[PDB]
Amino acid sequence: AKALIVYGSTTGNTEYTAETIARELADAGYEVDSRDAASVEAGGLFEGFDLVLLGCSTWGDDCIELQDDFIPLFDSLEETGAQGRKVACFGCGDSSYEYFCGAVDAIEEKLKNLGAEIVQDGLRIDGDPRAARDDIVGWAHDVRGAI
Ligand SMILES: Cc1cc2nc3c(=O)[nH]c(=O)nc-3n(C[C@H](O)[C@H](O)[C@H](O)COP(=O)(O)O)c2cc1C
Repeated sequence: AKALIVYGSTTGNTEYTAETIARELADAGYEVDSRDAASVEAGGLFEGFDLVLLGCSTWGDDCIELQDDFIPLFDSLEETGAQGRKVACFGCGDSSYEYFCGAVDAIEEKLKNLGAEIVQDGLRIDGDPRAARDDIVGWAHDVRGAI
C-alpha cells in the first residue's frame, strides 16, 4: 500500500504530526512518501497513491485561513486526482479559537466534493501534538483499518 502525506506547518506541529503518522504507517509496512506542502506540485499529486493524508494547521481569528504553505495546493486540489482516492485529513489547531481546526474541515469538504473517499474523520489536534501522541497513533491505526 503506498501513502502520500502532504503537510502544511508553520511552527512544525502538524509537521510533527505528519512524521508520527508516517512512522506509524511505515512501521505497519506501508510505503510512505511525505512531503511539505510548500514543496509540492498539485497536478496529478495523488496519482499512484493508495491513500493520501493531508495535514494543515488552522490560522485566522474570525476568518478560517489555512496554513500558508498549504493554500496553493488547497486551491489546486481539483488537479490532484482525488476522485475515488482514499484520503483522510489531519491538522493542529486550538480549541479556544472560533473555528477549531477549521482547515481540517475545509480540506475535507473540498475532498468530499471532489469525490474522494474520506476513510476516517479528520484528526483535529488541540494543543501541542506531542501531548496527543496517542491520539495520533490511534488515528493512523484507524485509517489503515478503514482502507
Ligand atoms: C494568531 C493565531 C491564529 C490561530 N488561529 C487558529 C484558528 O482559527 N483555529 C485553530 O484551531 N487554531 C488556530 N491557531 C492555532 C494554530 O493552528 C496552532 O498553533 C497549531 O499548533 C499550529 O500548527 P503548525 O505548526 O503546524 O502550523 C492559531 C494560532 C495563532 C498564533
